[PDB]
Amino acid sequence: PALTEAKHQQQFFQFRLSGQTIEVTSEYLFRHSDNELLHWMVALDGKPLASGEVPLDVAPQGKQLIELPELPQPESAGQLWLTVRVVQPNATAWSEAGHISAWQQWRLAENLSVTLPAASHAIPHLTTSEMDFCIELGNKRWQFNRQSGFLSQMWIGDKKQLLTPLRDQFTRAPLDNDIGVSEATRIDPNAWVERWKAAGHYQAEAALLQCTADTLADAVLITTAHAWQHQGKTLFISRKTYRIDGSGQMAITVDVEVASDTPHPARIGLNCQLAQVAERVNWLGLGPQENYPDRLTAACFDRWDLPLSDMYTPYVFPSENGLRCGTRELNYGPHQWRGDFQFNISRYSQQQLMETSHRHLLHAEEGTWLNIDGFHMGIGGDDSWSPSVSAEFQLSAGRYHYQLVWCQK
Amino acid sequence: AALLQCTADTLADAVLITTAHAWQHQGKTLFISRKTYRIDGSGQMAITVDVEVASDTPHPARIGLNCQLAQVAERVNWLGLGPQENYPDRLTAACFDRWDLPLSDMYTPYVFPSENGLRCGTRELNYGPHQWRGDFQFNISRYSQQQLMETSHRHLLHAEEGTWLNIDGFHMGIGGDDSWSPSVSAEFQLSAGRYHYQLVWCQK
Ligand SMILES: [K+]
Ligand SMILES: [K+]
Ligand SMILES: [K+]
Ligand SMILES: [K+]
Repeated sequence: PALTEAKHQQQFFQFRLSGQTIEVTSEYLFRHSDNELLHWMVALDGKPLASGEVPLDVAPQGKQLIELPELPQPESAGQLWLTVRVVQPNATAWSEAGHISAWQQWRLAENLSVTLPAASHAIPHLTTSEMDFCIELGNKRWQFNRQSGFLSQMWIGDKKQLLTPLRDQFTRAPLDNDIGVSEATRIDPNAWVERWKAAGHYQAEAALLQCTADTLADAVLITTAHAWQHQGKTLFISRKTYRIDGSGQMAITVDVEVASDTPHPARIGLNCQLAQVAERVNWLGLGPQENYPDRLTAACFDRWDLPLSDMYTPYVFPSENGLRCGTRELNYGPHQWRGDFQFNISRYSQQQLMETSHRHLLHAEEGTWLNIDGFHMGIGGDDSWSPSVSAEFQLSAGRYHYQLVWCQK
Repeated sequence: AALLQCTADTLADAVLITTAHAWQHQGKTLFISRKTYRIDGSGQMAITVDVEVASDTPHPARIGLNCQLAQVAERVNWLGLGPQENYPDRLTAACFDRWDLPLSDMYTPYVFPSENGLRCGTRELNYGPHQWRGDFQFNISRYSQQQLMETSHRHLLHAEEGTWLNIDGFHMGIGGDDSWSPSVSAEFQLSAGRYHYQLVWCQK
C-alpha cells in the first residue's frame, strides 16, 4: 500500500484551489506538459454532481489557471468534494494510454444537515433480568450482559449476529515499526511493543464499574463504565451510552480516559467478531487502499466498494493491516455503521496476526473481525529500529470521544 | 440560533434535557450544537456539548458557552493554568496549580479592549456558590464580549450588572507573529469540524 503514498507525494504537478480557479504548477524542469489532461469531478458524499476535463498546457516550472464552471447547488445536505486527476491520453515507452500521474482533492461547500429524523411508529422494549438487559424492536434484539457490561449478542430475525461481544480495544497486533529490533531473547525496552507489553496493555482486564438501563420517550438508554487495569494500575476508563430508538438505530457514544503515565495506546476503538462473512465491503471514506493517520495523503474521500479480501494486506510478517481512515459510513452484510472513524475488517483476529510469524500460516477464522477506531496511532517508518511515530500522531490527549451509529443496511 | 430539538425525559434518578440548534446566516448553517443536560438527585447538572462547524465557514474564534451571572463575588479560585492570562498559543509560562485571585485580576486592561483574561487547561472553577468542573478554558469579568468589542478605550468600559462567564471547550490561538496579516498557526485554528466538551455545574 505504501507505494501509492510514494506516487502521490512524488507527483510532478502541484495544485492550489482559490474559488473556481485551480492553479496547476509543473515541477518538470525540461518538458512541457504535452501528454496530459486534467479530469475534475465534484461529488456530494460520493454521489457524482459534475465533471469535466481541460488539457494541461504548462511549461516546465510554469503555472496554468483553470477556471471551473459554476456548479448547480446540491439538492441535499452533505459535503461537496473536488477531485482532480492528471491523465496521460497517449501511451509512452513506460506507461499505457490513460495512465493517471497525479491527483488531489479538496473540500468544497458543506451544507450541514438540519432536518430532523421523522418520529417513528414503534418504540423499543426493555426486558431486565439478573443476567441481561434485552431490547426488542420488531425483527431486532440487542442483548447487554450485565456481568460484563458489553453487547454480547444481536439478532436480526432468528439469526445471531455476533460470535464475540463488542468490546473496547486499545492495542494493535504490532507493526514491524512497533517492534524494531526487539526480540524475546534481547528485549528492547524502548520499542513501542515493549512499552505496551510492560504496561500491561495486551493483558489488561475490563472491570465493570456501572451497567444501567433507562427508558426514554422514544428509546432505551444503556449506560456503562469499565476500567482496564493491570496489577493495580488503572490504564484506561471507557464510559459509554447506547441509545436504541424506534427506528432500529443504536447510537453508541464513547468517552475514554487514558492515564497520562501509561504509554500512549495503539488505538482507541471497539471490536467484535461478526457472525457473517459477506463478499463486499462498501464504505464512504478514504481509500481505496489501506491508509493510516500518518500515511493517508494518497487516499481519496469517495465511495469505495471492494471484495473483502482486498481489505486485508498480506504483509509477509503479519501485523495490524488494512485500516482505512476518515470513514463516515461502512456497509457489510446487513450492517451499516456511521460516524467519523477508522476501521479494518478481515477474517483474522488481532491476536492471530500478532501471534503468527508468516502470512502463509494465517487461517481464516469463523465470521469477520471488525475493528472500528475512534482514533489510531501513526505507523511511523523514518526507520524501523527506534520509535518513529511523530508526536502529532501519538494518542496522547488523555481524554477521547467518538460516536458510532449501528443500524441495518 | 434556530431551535431543531428540545426534549425532556424523566429518568430513574435524573431529568435529561436534550437540545439541538443550528446557527445560520442568510440561509447558510454555520454551526450545529447538540447538548444534553442531566440534572441528578445530587443537584449536579452535567452538560455535554457536541458541535459541528461547516467546513467552508472561517474557523471560529471559540466553541463555548456564556452567560451573565447575577453573583458578583470577590475571588475567583480555579485548578488550571495560571495565575496570569494564558491562551492556547501563549500558555507555556502558565503553571497548573490551584490559583485564587481577586476578580479584577481576571481582567487584563488592554488599552484597546478585546477578548482578554482567558485561563486554559482548567479542571475546576469556583465563583461564589458555583463550581464548574471539566477540561475547559474560561474568562470571567464584569464586561460582556459585546461591550469589549464595541468600546474603543479601556477607560470607557463600565462594569455590567453581575458577572460575565465565558467557558470554552476550545479557543483559537491569538497569534502575533505580526499584527497586520493572519498569524495564528494552523495547529491553533479550530478546524476539526466536530468538537466535544463536557462540564458539570454544581453548588458549593
Ligand atoms: K487524503
Ligand atoms: K506477527
Ligand atoms: K504550561
Ligand atoms: K474594542
